[PDB]
Amino acid sequence: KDSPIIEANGTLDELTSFIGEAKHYVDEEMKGILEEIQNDIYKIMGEIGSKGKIEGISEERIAWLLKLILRYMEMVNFVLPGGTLESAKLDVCRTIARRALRKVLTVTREFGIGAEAAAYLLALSDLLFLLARVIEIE
Amino acid sequence: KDSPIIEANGTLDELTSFIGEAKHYVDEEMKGILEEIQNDIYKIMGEIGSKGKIEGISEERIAWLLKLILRYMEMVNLFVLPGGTLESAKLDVCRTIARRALRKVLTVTREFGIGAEAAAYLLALSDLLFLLARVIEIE
Amino acid sequence: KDSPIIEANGTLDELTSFIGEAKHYVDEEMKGILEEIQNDIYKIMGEIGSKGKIEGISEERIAWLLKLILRYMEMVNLKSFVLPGGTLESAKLDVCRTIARRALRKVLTVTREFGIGAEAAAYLLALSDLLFLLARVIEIE
Amino acid sequence: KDSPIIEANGTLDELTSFIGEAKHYVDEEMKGILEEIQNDIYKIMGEIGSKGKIEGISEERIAWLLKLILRYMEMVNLKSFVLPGGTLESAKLDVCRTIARRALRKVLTVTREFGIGAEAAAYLLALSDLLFLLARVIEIE
Amino acid sequence: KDSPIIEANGTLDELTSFIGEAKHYVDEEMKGILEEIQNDIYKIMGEIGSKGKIEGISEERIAWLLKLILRYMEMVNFVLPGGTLESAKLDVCRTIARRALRKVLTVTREFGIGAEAAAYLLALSDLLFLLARVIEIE
Amino acid sequence: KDSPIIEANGTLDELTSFIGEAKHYVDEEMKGILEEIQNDIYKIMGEIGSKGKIEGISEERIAWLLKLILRYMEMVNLFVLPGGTLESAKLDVCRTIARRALRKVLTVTREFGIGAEAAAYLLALSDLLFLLARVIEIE
Amino acid sequence: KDSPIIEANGTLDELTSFIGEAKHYVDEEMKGILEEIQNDIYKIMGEIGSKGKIEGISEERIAWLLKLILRYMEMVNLSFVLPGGTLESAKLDVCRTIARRALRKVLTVTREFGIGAEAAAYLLALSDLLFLLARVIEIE
Amino acid sequence: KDSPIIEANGTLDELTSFIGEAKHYVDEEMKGILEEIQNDIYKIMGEIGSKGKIEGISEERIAWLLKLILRYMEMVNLSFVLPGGTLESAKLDVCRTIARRALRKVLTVTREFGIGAEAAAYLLALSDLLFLLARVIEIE
Amino acid sequence: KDSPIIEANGTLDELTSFIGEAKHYVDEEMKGILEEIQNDIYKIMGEIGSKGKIEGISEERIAWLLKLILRYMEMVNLSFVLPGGTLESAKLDVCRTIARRALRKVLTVTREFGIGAEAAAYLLALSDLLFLLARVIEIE
Amino acid sequence: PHLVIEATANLRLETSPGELLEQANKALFASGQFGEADIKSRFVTLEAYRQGTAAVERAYLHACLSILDGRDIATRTLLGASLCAVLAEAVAGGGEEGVQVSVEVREMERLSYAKRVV
Amino acid sequence: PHLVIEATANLRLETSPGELLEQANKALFASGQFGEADIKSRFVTLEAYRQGTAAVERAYLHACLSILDGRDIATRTLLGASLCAVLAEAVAGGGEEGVQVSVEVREMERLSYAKRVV
Amino acid sequence: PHLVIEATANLRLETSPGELLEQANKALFASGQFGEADIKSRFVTLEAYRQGTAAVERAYLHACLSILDGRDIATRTLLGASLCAVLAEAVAGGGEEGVQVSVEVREMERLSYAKRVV
Amino acid sequence: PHLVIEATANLRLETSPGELLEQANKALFASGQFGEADIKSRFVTLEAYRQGTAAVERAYLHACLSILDGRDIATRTLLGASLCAVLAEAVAGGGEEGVQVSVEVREMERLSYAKRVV
Amino acid sequence: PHLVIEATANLRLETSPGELLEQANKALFASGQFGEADIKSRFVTLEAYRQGTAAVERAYLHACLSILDGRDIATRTLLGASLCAVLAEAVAGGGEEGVQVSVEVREMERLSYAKRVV
Amino acid sequence: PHLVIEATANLRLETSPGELLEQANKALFASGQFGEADIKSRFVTLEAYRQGTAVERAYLHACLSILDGRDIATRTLLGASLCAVLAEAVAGGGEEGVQVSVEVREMERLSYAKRVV
Repeated sequence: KDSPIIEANGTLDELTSFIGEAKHYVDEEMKGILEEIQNDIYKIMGEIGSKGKIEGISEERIAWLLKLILRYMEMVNFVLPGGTLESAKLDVCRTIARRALRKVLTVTREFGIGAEAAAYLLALSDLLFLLARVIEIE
Repeated sequence: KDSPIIEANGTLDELTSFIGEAKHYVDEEMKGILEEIQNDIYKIMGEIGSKGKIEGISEERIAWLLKLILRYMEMVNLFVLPGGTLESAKLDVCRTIARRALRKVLTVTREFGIGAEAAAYLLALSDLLFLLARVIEIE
Repeated sequence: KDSPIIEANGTLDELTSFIGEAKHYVDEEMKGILEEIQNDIYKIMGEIGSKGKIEGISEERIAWLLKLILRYMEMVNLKSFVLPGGTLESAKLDVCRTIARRALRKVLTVTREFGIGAEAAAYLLALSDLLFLLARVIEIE
Repeated sequence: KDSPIIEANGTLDELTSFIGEAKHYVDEEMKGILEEIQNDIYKIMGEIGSKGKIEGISEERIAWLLKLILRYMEMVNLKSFVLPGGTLESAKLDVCRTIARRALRKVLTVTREFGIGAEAAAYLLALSDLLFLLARVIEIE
Repeated sequence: KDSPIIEANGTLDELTSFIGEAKHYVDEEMKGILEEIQNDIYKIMGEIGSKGKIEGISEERIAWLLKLILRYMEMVNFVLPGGTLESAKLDVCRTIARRALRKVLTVTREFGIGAEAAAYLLALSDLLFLLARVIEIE
Repeated sequence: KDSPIIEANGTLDELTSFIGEAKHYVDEEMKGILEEIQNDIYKIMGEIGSKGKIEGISEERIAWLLKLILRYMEMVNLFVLPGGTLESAKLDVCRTIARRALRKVLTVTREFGIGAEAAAYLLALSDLLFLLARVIEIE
Repeated sequence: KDSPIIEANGTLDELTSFIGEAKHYVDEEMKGILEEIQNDIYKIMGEIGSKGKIEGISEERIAWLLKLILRYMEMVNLSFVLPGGTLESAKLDVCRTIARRALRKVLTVTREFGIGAEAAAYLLALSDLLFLLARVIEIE
Repeated sequence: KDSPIIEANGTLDELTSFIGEAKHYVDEEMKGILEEIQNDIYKIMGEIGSKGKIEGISEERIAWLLKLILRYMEMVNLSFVLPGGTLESAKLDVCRTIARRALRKVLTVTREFGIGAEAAAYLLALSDLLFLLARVIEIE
Repeated sequence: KDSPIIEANGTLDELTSFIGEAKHYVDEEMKGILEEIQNDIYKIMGEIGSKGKIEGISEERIAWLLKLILRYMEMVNLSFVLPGGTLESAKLDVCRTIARRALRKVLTVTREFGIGAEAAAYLLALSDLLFLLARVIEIE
Repeated sequence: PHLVIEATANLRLETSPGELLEQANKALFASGQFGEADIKSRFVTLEAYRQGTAAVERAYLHACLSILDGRDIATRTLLGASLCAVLAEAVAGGGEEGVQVSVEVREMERLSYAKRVV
Repeated sequence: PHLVIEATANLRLETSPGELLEQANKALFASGQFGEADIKSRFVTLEAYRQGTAAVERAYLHACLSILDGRDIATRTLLGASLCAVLAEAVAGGGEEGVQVSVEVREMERLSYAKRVV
Repeated sequence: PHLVIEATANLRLETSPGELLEQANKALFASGQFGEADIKSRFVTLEAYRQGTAAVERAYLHACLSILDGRDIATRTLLGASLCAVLAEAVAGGGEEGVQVSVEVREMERLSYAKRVV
Repeated sequence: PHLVIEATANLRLETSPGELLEQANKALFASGQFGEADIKSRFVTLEAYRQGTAAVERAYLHACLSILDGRDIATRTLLGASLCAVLAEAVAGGGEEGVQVSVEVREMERLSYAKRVV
Repeated sequence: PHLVIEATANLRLETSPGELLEQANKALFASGQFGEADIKSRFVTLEAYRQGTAAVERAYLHACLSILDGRDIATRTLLGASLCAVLAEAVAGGGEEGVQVSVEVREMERLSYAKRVV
Repeated sequence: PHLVIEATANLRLETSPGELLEQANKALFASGQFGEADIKSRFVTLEAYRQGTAVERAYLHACLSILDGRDIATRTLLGASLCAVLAEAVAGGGEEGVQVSVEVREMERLSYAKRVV
């Protein structure tokens, strides 16, 4: 396939692997949230690898992300990354999500596809930041 | 001292460091396998950094990887999310970084005509890491 | 707004996150060293993101890194190349070292295209050397 | 949205229109053959305009064209090059054949740039051969 | 003159010649409409060849085309081109109008002139389609 | 097998086919003239397709075209809309396609340095086709 | 009148002139072989200058070169030697190097125009034969 | 110090060296002619190396070459012949081919810098004269 | 298998062949010098053809060339002369020009691949020594 | 597509704004570029307005058509011309001189455009 | 940024336009791309409106978000999606069928943008 | 060109909207970029509006100038600055703090722009 | 051109390999891309053959057409389709399931190709 | 994919040719690049064969794997290495020296490739 | 390199297939491009064959497979050598002349696997 497509799929796969690694340090609610995020990232990878031939995520996934972002923003009032080990894992996941966002943005500029995927990745990075801060507070 | 050479060597160093991190969560057999893999990756790093002047891995390393792949495929029922357990999650991360190193070495091969055996080794290593993660999940 | 700037900032964020993850496996002195390193990396990211409009790290930070490097070379005696990760704590620092090398490459691209961040690149190189030394020190201990 | 795609679809529409114009000068068998050809060309236009996301013609269409080509080659015996348009009906088919060659060139450009339409180009080549044979058959009859 | 200008003028000449050929198979009102269209094309040809120095068609020509289009859509409710020979002639004219539209669009992109000419050619292709369908229905 | 060569040959084939289609609406003299024109286009197509290796038309063909052109200007009062009659409309279509073929042959001449006489023949042919259409309209 | 065509023709003319110079130091059979080679090079020159319009050498010329090469390999047994053991073999060594230069020029022409593959094969076989002839002269 | 300038000067030096080698196989008149040719080539080399700053050859040198060419054409009647009918004529054939190579280099210099048209004309006339001299030696 | 590498090796082979041709006109001392030069050129050819994988000449070869250059400069007193005062010196003049051509090719290789600086220095010193040897033969 | 029609309070129309919007929607749908239910038109009356600097009573009618990107300048120009013809035909008069009628066709970014059906 | 929300007169909202604008402003501020006081939102009710050509009662809700240029398509798409989700949540119903909700994100030229505080 | 001035209901102006539009039109004509009768200005009052998320009463004044393409960034910036100066001088007060006044100069596509005089 | 047809031993053909090669040669000559005597075809039966890893008995028919370079993808695809149709129409059966028929069209380098008649 | 294995008549194999083909098919399927039923393998014994010019009788084993294009050099090299390892493991001996085992991986053009199932 | 010689059953050769393979291997080794033991040649007789659509014919075809990295001059010379060697070995066959052809194709060097047991 195309070099940007392969790079974006590889980076999204790496993000999924890191999220799967980090989901073993959180509680049940956050573990379920991270598993749903992993399923969404698989859907995004499918639609990116198919070059848009296969439909990707729907808008209600981004709506769900934004609802979680608001719910965790009302619980969060400058710190170094990794106040605890669990929050450090999510900080690493957030940085890798931003890297995947950069790759998907390159794909979007090249081929005109994946704008919703890029929006999902941006909201996911915001949610990961919020979750790390929530664990630090708790 | 070319940019693709530096990038590929750095990514292979990343892969070696991540494999060294992950080898502390596996049993003795897998730990020995991962140490052998680390030695092979160092050999690949040397031959890439020397721009092909230093000989790299031999074909019996790829044969050893393929034998391990067949052995572990004999016991793997081959869709799950990555990281069913933490130990398999570490190997999934190593697998994705192996794919990244494979991409970098493929760029080096396309531009300089060297490292086809290294790229084949990295592909087989990614397959083996996937199989090992699934084996740990099953066990 | 430039792609090299975004890549360098993202990779430096990755380095900071990995250092923050690894600082929970070391003792108090090394943890303080790593927190100071994280603060320096934040200062470097401010520099890079401003594209030179905001001042970055000072030379006494690189001097501090060099002092640590010599102090730990006084304790490290290696006879041959060793596989990374003889212990889990040293493996974490080896991962941090490799990501520091990646961030150094990104900052070198930024410097080569914009003429800024030479001191940041020197800091990243010294940080890679210090991370290698710290991993070997943990392995020895 | 691409210039070669628009050009190829326009030329295929032109070929379909010319075939529809020429089908009013032939007998019932040839008129049915030309209507089937028009349907196949519309299927090709859909495939090209979708840029491969919509399936196009099947292999049995090309097989049908080849069978017709063999059947009409069994009835055509030429000894030298002849002027196009010995009769008005054969002149229509000669014009259709030349426009089929133009559409083949456009589809070949599309195939070279996007990797799609090899079967469409094969169909257009076989269609050019069949149109030549049909014109010669009309001249003979 | 430049090569895109020469190509656009040649294709417009082809369209005019084909319309003149097809106007001998239609009735009196459509023949008069096609003669008016031929005069409009000649104004378009002049303004294209002059590279914008000579004024072209006015907006009331496009208004007249749109009035005809609405009138004939009032009479038209997938078919292969050329249900009859008369409609096949107009289908050929429509395809050549599409080709002329492509050439004029290239001219407009490269030199900033001929937007009204391109709009006229688009409306002309629509009207030719409608006229072919009307002839088929009648 | 170059793109401009293939395109020019295709357009010349189109012109020949349209001339052969239009020759069935004219009288005997014009039909014979159009047949000789088709033969000249065959020679032009061979010359262009062979990259100039095969000899094309001679200068007496262009002289014959010019003699016809003057003969028909002697009886033409020389703007009007194309297609005053169906027969003249056919020749107007042939004239426009001859101009298109002239453009393609001019391109071929610009890259390859061949076909100047063919381009001159096509220009004279377009002038003659215009004159013949006007003659049909007058008659 | 392309630059690579002119360069290849000039280098082939150089090779012909050097072969004509060197043919005055060899015996009768080698002199006749060299005159035949000069005629073949002239045919190659015509073919290249015409850009393929005029036919060049035939395959039986390359077959003749290969037969000579086999015949002289039957008489040559080498280890490494320096060029020019004698003056006569030095002339043929110079001819061999200029044949390699002409081969490079004809290869450029072939890569840019699709013509002269058989001419390049002839030049390669000619360089091999010149090497063999120089070694034969040294041995004798 | 441009690459085409250095190439042209090197090729002209090579031509001078080959002419100096070949002048030891001809008689006194041709030897004097070749020495004058060498001096003219040195003037051309100075002019090209200075990149037009130093004046080169005059038009009376080309006139002298043309007079020699006419004189020797009065004595030459040819059909096609292979280069090097005699060793002395083969030397001049080699000189002629190297003169044409130098002409190509000087033509490249002229196309890229606008200098050396008279030098290129001199080299063309020199190649014609060398051909004529080789044929004259062959006839004699 | 790069174009500049092939061109440089071909030109070095040309230089070796011409040196081997010219070594049959000099005395025993110069003949031994030229044979050593040919061996050094073969080492240079191996180094260039390997693209630096195989080591080439050492610095003591260039030192030996410079010592010879100084020795022969102690015996040479020049004004301007034309190449080829004698046939023996004309051979060395041709060798010097071909050495400069090989130097140009090796310089192109060095600019494009970063290898062969010592080879280029050796070729420059070799051209100087060939000039000196030609003048020495003319004086003697 | 979105169509906003701006009219001054002193402008007199042959038909009411409802019929004007019906005519505009029919003209837009006749182009074939839009779905029937996707054409959303709206009419706005301007109560505070001045045209130019002279002390002359004037009326003007402006419409902005917003469409998604990806259409050619020929299509955009034809849409503008059709809308302008409909609007000019709908104008009865207003002010002390002629009424200026203008139509804008502007493209919305299709990539960031959000759409839901409730 | 500037937010303009357009609703037909027959559209029924779960909350009044004030609460709708509060929710929209909170959603915009949650993105982190804007200052708190720079978010300016406004609600407009349309009295003369037509959707499509069919004789079916219809309602629609359209919002246009104007932001200064320099933000990526990911940010623009996320802003549009957030606004569309808020608006769809705010819609109670209207017309005889489903209500179409659409959001435009358009970029204003930052270089020529004038801003002053009195 | 087209100028739309949007003001919140709580905003107090030194002069009435008519004089505000007169001053804006004079400022636009003073640039020399437009014909006198081509300058069409309109004033809109907003009744449903929110600024930010804080519970503080605010007022804002926004204007959008739409011009055809082909003018440089210097001309666009000067037009925006002139409009912003006029609007700021026109503001008397409103809300509990300072009034934010902003002007956007957006650029119309001239090639597809339709214009007619009835 | 060179045509090699490879068939497994368990494959049953409607006609013998001689008539199969006659049909293939006629199909190749019907394209007009080759001289009559230049078409060289050959049929090979495979005695040792595996298809896949399952235990089900299978048969397959493969052909490789080798032509000189310089022909377009349209010609190559048409030749492949002609050969595939001719081969599929000649298969009576074989194995316990359907027979897979495949045709490759590969280009031979024209410059290095040597040919002569003895 | 198509696999052709060529062995000299004097070559001795540890297992039967059918077992070798089954092992090769398993090795190819283990790569994951091919469907199970699409892997077609065949074994050919050579009766007339020469290796080199020396008067020493030898043995060799060559395999050619033909796959459709679109796969990277890493995949091609891994497939070749897998096949070579399997073949070398299958070799028992032959001749008076070592047996040379070689594997080619060549690409078939996908656009002109024809495939039917009967 | 790999050399496959395909001959029809009705073709008559001056020498045996083994001697033809010997001559072909000698011709290939004389080029200096290959190692001695790397030249592997094989002769195949065709029992089911057709040439053209008309007459008994015989043809002799050879395919030389070499690793990539050699120039068109070397490839053409190898093809010409093989064609000459094959032509000298043809005695006759059929009722017309025997067409002898040699095709030289390049194998990809990077993906080529080679082992010695």
